Parts: sequence; C-alpha cells; structure tokens
Amino acid sequence: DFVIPPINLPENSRGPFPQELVRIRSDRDKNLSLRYSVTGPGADQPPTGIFIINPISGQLSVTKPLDRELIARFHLRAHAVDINGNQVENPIDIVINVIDMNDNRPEFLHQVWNGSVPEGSKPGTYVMTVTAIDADDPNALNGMLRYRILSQAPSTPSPNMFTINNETGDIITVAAGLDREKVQQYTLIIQATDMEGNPTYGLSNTATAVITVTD
Amino acid sequence: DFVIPPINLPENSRGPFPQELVRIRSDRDKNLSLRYSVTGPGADQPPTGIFIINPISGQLSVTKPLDRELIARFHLRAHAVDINGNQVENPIDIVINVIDMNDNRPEFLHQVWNGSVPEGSKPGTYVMTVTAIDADDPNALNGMLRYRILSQAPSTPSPNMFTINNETGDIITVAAGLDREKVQQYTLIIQATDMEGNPTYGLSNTATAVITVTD
Ligand SMILES: [Ca+2]
Ligand SMILES: [Ca+2]
Ligand SMILES: [Ca+2]
Ligand SMILES: [Ca+2]
Ligand SMILES: [Ca+2]
Ligand SMILES: [Ca+2]
Repeated sequence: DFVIPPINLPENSRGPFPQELVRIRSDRDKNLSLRYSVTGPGADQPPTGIFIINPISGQLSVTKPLDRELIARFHLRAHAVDINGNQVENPIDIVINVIDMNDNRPEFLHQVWNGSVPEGSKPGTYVMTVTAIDADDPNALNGMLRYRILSQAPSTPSPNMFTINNETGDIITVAAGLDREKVQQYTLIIQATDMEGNPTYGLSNTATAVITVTD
Repeated sequence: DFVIPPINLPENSRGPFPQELVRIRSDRDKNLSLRYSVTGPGADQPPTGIFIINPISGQLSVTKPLDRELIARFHLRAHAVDINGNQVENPIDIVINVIDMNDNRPEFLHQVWNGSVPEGSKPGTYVMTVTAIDADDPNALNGMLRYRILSQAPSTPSPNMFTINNETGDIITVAAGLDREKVQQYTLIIQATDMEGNPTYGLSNTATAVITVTD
C-alpha cells in the first residue's frame, strides 16, 4: 500500500493556533455521510489534544507549538465511521515529523576540567581533552560543535602556550618554556560553539581547564 | 479508501527550483526495491515536466512557478514497480491545488460606455450601469470589485451631479439642474478596484461614461 505522506513541521511555531495541516477524507463519502477522528500519542494519548481533526471535513490541525527534544515524531491513525455507526475504512497511519530548530546552546559535562603536562615538554605535546554536547539534532548544524581557547592565565613565558584542536577538543602545547619553578598552573577558558563554529549564528558556552606543570 | 491529502501550492512561486513537495512511497518497500513514477497533466501530459518524482526516494517536486488562471488544479497518479518489472501497487490519485494570488487588475468590457438622462430629472434618477470583471478568484478578495467616480466634466451646475452604487455599478443622479440648453453632455471617469475596494492593496482600472441630457 502507498503510505500517506508525512507532515513535516518545524518546532517552536508562532501560530496562530489552531493551525490547519492537511485534509484526510474517505472516497466513500460519495454515498455516505462520514465522521472522522484521530488516535495516538498527541491525539487521544499523552500528550493529549495536540493534534485534532474536524469530525465533518476531516481537516487536521495542531493546537500548540512543538518541541523536537521532547517528541521528534508522532504516529497517529485516522478513523472513518458513517452516521449509522458503521466503520467504513480500516484506520490509516499518519506520521508527523518535528523539524529541528537551533534552540539549545552547547553544554559542558564538567564546568572544571583538570590536566597536567611535564616540565620542558616539546611543542606539540598532548595535554588533555575537553568536550561538550548539544541537545539539538546531531546530523544538523544546530548540534555540530567547534572548540576554541579564549584566554590564558598567566600570560608567561608566552601568552599562547597551548592550542585546541577545533573539532576534537584536544588541548596541545604549541610553545616552549614550560617551567614548574617559574609558573606552576595555567587556567584556560574554553568555548564551544554550534553551527559548525559559526560566530554569527552559533550558540556558545564556556568551561574552565586547569593545567598543572609536573616534574 | 482514504484519499492522499491534496497539496496546496500558491501560484507565482519564487523558488528556487526544483522545489520538494512531499514523499510518496509504498510500504512494500520492506521486502522489495521499488521504482516510482508520476503520470497526468503536468507530468507526462501537457504541460510536460512541471511535477517530477525521484525514482528511488519517491520525493515529489515542482520545477516551475504556476499560474492559477491557466490551470487551477492538477490530477496526477503515482505508480510503483519493482526492479524486476513487477507492478506492486495500483496507481494512486494525487491532487495539486493552485492557490490564488491577486495578479490580475480589473478589466472593463468596454472602454467607453454611453447613456442618457432626461432634462429636469429628480435626484435619485437611474441613468445607466457600468461594470468590470476580474480574472482572479471570484470567491476571494482578489476578484471582488468596487466602483467609484473619479471626475466629472463639465463641473456645472454642481461638480457632483451623479453618484455610483459601489457594488452594482449603477450610476444615479444625486443633484438637480440638469438642463440640455445649458449643458448637453457629462463625461465621467469610473474606477474599478478589487480587494473589496481597498485603496492600499487593491488593483485598479478605469473607463469612461458619457451621459447625454435628453428632452
Ligand atoms: Ca526544542
Ligand atoms: Ca532543537
Ligand atoms: Ca545547538
Ligand atoms: Ca496568475
Ligand atoms: Ca490569480
Ligand atoms: Ca484582481
């Protein structure tokens, strides 16, 4: 059987509500007066009453904004009965897809990450890994993260002792002169940004990396 | 049988093209590899190639802007055959509705209308009827017309001897002093405006009414 095409609806709709979607009817209406209903999560199951259908026309509507991070897809069924109570069609599958909007900023697992690097390490020495997560769709830009260092303290012998791999979160030395007797700890502020790290449209968050110089 | 919901598309789309509409597939794809096509006016019949479908996905698309005043609705059918040439579904009806935009200004049947009114007629005397038509949807604002008088020449004994019923196009005297020996002919410019006569968003046109005073 051919499947009723899915309805694709972006989350966080402004409305106004209720909002008409599509019209579901039976061709048996040619000789019979029909009554339409819908069942399933979003309809007669939790969360109740988000989608509704006009008993007479079969016009399907949505009554509230949706949130993809709560429910990504709704499986409903449409029902047809005539005015004498006769069931005239087998109930038919309907699919509503909720389309992602970038409505979550990246989140770091820990607010403070700790790591260490030996005294006198050569440039290009691996130090530690920091990472974030994004609650939006991973397969979209809305959930794709990039990393950068915003500040380093203290600023000696070089104000940029480290860099960070912008996709992996790996922190690595790019400079020499790490001496425990001179400077014992560095504090870096790490930023994560979604939308592939786009500075204009991405959402960002920050975290702290503390790096101790060892013997 | 439940009918595939109609696709409602406004005319004069900006695109860009090709533009994805909906996805039509068969649930027999669970065990079979399927090939999809579409037939009908707009597809394989004049006008050819306006709607197309991806053989593999079943994604339906439109390739050009539409014009409601040429074709208001398209009746297509979707077809499913497997890779061994087996027809796996009966072809299914698809309906595309073209939604009206206000893209036609009112048109007068004649550019010059002629009528007459007897000398010394009392105020409220019926004179003639002028009308226009609109090629847009009559049941929408885009094709609903209102009428008004823009100018009268000459401007004596009163610069407004006539009025016009704004919905009927009936022209009627509102003033006395029609005297053939004094002024023999009036020339009125009549405007028609759609969108229920809305001066901001309506489209307009004009015509000329020549009214002779008789004995
Ligand atoms: Ca959300
Ligand atoms: Ca989201
Ligand atoms: Ca995000
Ligand atoms: Ca048109
Ligand atoms: Ca039109
Ligand atoms: Ca019009």
